[PDB]
Amino acid sequence: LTLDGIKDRVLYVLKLYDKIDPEKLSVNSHFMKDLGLDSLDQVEIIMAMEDEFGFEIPDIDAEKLMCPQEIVDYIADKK
Amino acid sequence: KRPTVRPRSDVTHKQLSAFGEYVAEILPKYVQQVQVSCLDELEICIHPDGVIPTLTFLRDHTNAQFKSLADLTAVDVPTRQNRFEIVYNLLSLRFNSRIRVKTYADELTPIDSIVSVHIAANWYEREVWDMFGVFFFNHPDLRRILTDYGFEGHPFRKDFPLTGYVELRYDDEVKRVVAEPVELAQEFRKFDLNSPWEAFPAYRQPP
Amino acid sequence: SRAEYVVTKLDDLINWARRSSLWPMTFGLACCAVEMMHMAAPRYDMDRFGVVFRASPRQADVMIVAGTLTNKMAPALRKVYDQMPEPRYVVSMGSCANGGGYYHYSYSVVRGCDRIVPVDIYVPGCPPTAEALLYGILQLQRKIKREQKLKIWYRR
Amino acid sequence: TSVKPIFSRDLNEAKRRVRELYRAWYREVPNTVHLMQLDITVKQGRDKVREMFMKNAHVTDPRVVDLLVIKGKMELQETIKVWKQRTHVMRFFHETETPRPKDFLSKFYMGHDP
Amino acid sequence: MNLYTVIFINILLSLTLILVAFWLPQMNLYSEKANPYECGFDPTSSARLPFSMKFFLVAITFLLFDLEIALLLPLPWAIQTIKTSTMMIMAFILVTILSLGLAYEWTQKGLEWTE
Amino acid sequence: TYKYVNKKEQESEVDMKSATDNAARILMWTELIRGLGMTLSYLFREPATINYPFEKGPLSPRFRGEHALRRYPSGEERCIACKLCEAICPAQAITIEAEPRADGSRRTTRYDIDMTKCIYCGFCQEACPVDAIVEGPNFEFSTETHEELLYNKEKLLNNGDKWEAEIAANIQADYLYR
Ligand SMILES: CCCCCCCCCCCCCCCCCC(=O)OC[C@H](COP(=O)(O)OCCN)OC(=O)CCCCCCCCCCCCCCCCC
Ligand code: SF4
Ligand code: SF4
Ligand code: SF4
Repeated sequence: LTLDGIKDRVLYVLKLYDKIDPEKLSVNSHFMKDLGLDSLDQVEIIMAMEDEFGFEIPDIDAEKLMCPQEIVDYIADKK
Repeated sequence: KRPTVRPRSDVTHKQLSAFGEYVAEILPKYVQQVQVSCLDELEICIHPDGVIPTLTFLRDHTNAQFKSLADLTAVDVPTRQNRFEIVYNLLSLRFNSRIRVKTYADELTPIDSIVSVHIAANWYEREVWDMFGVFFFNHPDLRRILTDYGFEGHPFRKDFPLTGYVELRYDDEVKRVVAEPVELAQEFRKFDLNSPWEAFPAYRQPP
Repeated sequence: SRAEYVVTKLDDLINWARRSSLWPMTFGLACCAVEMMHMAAPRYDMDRFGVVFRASPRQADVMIVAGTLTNKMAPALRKVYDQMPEPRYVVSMGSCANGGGYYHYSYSVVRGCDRIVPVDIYVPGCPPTAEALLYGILQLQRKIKREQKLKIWYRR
Repeated sequence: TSVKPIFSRDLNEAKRRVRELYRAWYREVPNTVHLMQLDITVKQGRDKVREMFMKNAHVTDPRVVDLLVIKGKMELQETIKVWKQRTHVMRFFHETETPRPKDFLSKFYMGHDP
Repeated sequence: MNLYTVIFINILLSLTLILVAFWLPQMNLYSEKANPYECGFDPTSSARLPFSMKFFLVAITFLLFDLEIALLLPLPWAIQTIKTSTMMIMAFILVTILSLGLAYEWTQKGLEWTE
Repeated sequence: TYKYVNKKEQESEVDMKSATDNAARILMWTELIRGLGMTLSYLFREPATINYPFEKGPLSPRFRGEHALRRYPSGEERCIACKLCEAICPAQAITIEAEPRADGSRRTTRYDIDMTKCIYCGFCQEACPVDAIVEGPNFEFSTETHEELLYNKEKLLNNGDKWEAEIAANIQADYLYR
């Protein structure tokens, strides 16, 4: 739906994770290579999203949600 | 006739051997190494894929009404690659006879539960899991039964020390009961008691 | 009319009360609880001495550790003791409670209740004859006879 | 090289299960620091969860992973329900175990242990 | 005035006992002692949650029966009246209607507890 | 064979007398009055309570309580450090260290018993081939300290030198039954 405010909330949650360094943070940064993350610190981010927007989402998807833009599109498609 | 030795009757031996032939030729797909002992006891060894069929047949079949699960055990033999010898001792009230069914498992080779057959096995299988580490399938609530709520290890495994790895005490600093590594004031004394002279030549293991 | 003499007599009275009225707690773990019962039985009438089993720790004055203390049970024992109000005494009954006993080298036994709570009196046996547990109760009575708390307060 | 699988026919499905379990623990920690009146924060609990998870990161057999997940779900049940008290939860933190050093030389100064 | 006196004396006796019970003894307070009691282990929840009631209908009925008792209590005076037939008839009607209501409840299984 | 405990009930026959009897039972509380009568009878009986610690509970020579090491009438110790007592002690409570006494005899230096591990089973006194270790009759040996309950050679020897007059007689009584 609203790909602009969605993205604001998403980048906010990202900054709030407090495990990443904002230097390489963007709307298409790669959690693993760019920001230096792994599987579980991505699970945590996607669950922070679940909280923010309240809509519970599977793992079959939270696994492919590998960059903020994919989060934005998944939030937009479901909501 | 002799007063110290134990009176021995072959009639029960014959009965149990005939019934063992019965079971073996009625469940060939699962049965292995039926055998009967000097003391009159029937032991039917099987492949674990046959647990539920065998036990259901022995409970429901007419000439075999073993519908009371007395016990359900395990036996660690670290030598063989499949250590745990799971045992099902059963009882027929209609024939006043008992029988024992055995399978084999491993640390990473679980078997099926029989709570669908004998509800008495819920807690016994929980006990097997807690004590040896054998996992059962389709168990309603498989958790610990006897060990502490945060206990690591399966104590009845021969590889587990009699005294464990931790030890509990109360610490005023934290005001709680805490777990610290074991440290004993007197160490358990291991007595080598096996006589070096063959005692029963009927069980001699040829080299 | 010395205040020290008056305080000694007052302490005698305090201890007489806290002693002739010892309400233990219904806390029995293993076999030794049977001898506890038998010490509650006609032959050895506890109430005859003022002893009364109250089931709430908030009303009890002493707890007899009557049997084996496993690691899964020690937290509850320490909690109950903590919940008993001072003055609170403890009695270890049997060999399981004192030093683990026949299960000393087990992975699921605390080798002594004196690790989890502080113990005033140790009653040996497996099980201790109810007569022996009574001997221990009276030993505790005397230990209380020798508390001398108010004398200490006056000497401070 | 051929064996029977417990649940997962490969390591990826076992990883799916492991992730489900991580989510469950991450969501539960706050409720049990509230209920059990633990004197720790919510961040310490999740760091401890992650550490206990990494403690077995080296595994590659899906059967070991399945059994580890079963044990973790057992513990998560024991914790969601209050069958276990704050004692068993704080056992994880080892607040009293004097931390043995990994320096060869300190291990040399105190005792004969390697 | 004397009733006030006696009742206040009792208030004061009780309060004196409680004062000397809360200020005489030596205390040592800490959380593990002041915590609730649930048979050695920690509570799984608060005791301030809905504790379902299975005799709610019987309690409601008890209210009305208490009122019927309130209406029966003036008999010691109603028997000093000239119109005795009326008092007799009204008391009988009251008690009979009470019993009939109780019987209807009984039969329809109100006095039995929800399970 | 077998018997029924609550199937005695047969087909129902009822009279006016039976109905009235059951009615009186239900209205006058007959069966409860009988329990009242029993409790009353017990009030006028002699209580089984002994006056401890003045009059005490009975016992038998075989009673196995506190341990003691005995001696021969010459004063020499009976123990020879054969170690059956610690070899069988199923609680691993006994601890022994032997050494040739200066006169050359086989005797102990250490003989310790953790009376917090002893289960008071008696195996040690039936294993001792010299009737040295015994389980005496004393049971009134409670303490205020755990350490006091860790006996050594001197404590057991003193107990033996304290109870011999009783241990020996109880043995003399019981040793034919063994
Ligand atoms: C012309 C006449 C006109 C006048 C009209 C009156 C005529 C006379 C009528 C007499 C009626 C008898 C008296 C009524 C009282 C008894 C009421 C009663 O029977 O209750 C019985 C009740 C049920 O018993 P149950 O066996 O379970 O049967 C259940 C039904 N199927 O179970 C009970 O209620 C009893 C169980 C109670 C147990 C508690 C312990 C009792 C202790 C007993 C102590 C006895 C000492 C009494 C002392 C009294 C001194 C004040
Ligand atoms: S000391 Fe003996 S009698 Fe007492 S609880 Fe332990 S085993 Fe049972
Ligand atoms: S009585 Fe039994 S447990 Fe006690 S010291 Fe002798 S052998 Fe050991
Ligand atoms: S069995 Fe008797 S003689 Fe042998 S070591 Fe023990 S006490 Fe000494």
